[PDB]
Amino acid sequence: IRAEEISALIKQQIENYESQIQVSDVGTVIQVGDGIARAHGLDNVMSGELVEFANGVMGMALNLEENNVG
Amino acid sequence: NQEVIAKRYASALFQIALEQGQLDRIEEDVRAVRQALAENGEFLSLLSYPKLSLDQKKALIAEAFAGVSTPVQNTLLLLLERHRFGLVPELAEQFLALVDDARGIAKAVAYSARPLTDEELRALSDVFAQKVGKQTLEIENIIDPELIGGVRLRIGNRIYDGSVSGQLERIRRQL
Amino acid sequence: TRGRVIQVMGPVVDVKFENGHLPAIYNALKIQHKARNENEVDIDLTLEVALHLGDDTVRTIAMASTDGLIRGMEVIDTGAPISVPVGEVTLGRVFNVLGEPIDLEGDIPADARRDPIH
Repeated sequence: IRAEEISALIKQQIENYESQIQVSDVGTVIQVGDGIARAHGLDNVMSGELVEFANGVMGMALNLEENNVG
Repeated sequence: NQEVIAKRYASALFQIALEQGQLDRIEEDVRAVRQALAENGEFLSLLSYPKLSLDQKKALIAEAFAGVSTPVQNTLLLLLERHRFGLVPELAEQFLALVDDARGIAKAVAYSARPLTDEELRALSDVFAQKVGKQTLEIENIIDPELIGGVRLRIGNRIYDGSVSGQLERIRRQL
Repeated sequence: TRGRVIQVMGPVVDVKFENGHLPAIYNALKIQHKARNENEVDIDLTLEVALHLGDDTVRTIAMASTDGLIRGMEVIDTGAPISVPVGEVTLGRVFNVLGEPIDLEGDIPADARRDPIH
């Protein structure tokens, strides 16, 4: 009985934050170091693609691993 | 490598539920958490999102996972602080395995060409309860009509077959 | 905008700042800690940010020895890399890594020009 209202609460939270996720062509950085950035996001990025940071520095997406982009 | 860590966390929560004497409520709301996270899989991807801070995710759990008991909510927040929120359904399955080990309830899956009557299910439970050593036992029944005239019952990782492979056994023996 | 020490692993100290207030790479971080009791040691370090780890965690390099560090000491963000005094002031003087006089001829006043290393 309580599983239905817990499901309703988590579905309401997903419906609230689904506008704020917007992860298709944008990504947020997890790790920065030594000229390498692993970024959460960028679901549609290609392998060997020009990608651009917030301050205007370009980058090349080589590793398209599962939960981040190297 | 996730099931051993889920067994670790579930054994801790199981010892808490036994020392508080509230095993049934912890079992009930762990079943509720498992059903709620199996209903929607976007919640783990929401709580893996980096722009949400840790306190906001804790507020999401405290507002969303409400009505569950206090050790369950503390376990979920402890998993959130340790970046181990991906193994909450594994925690729920290992914890319900420990609860069914405590109560003596065994899980069995029977494959029969006809849907079995309830007296036959009670008879199978009374037969295999002495076989596996447990007090009582549960049967889940799926038809699977490729089977012809028999039952194929599986308790854990042991299969008790008497449905079709008698004919496969004899044609393997003739050839 | 303070951060606390997570790990002390030889010359390498991991520091966790608050969310959104991480220091940039190569910035100097300072630990001025006064010993609260007889079970602690007065420590005075300059940490240099080398990497950014996952959850608001910064991996730093210590310019001096890390012995006596406690997991939880407050770390001060300078907002800039290791600023070294330059000019006619530096002629005839022996300096540290951090731009401080080793010899006993004095110290360089705070109004002097200091340029970044990087």
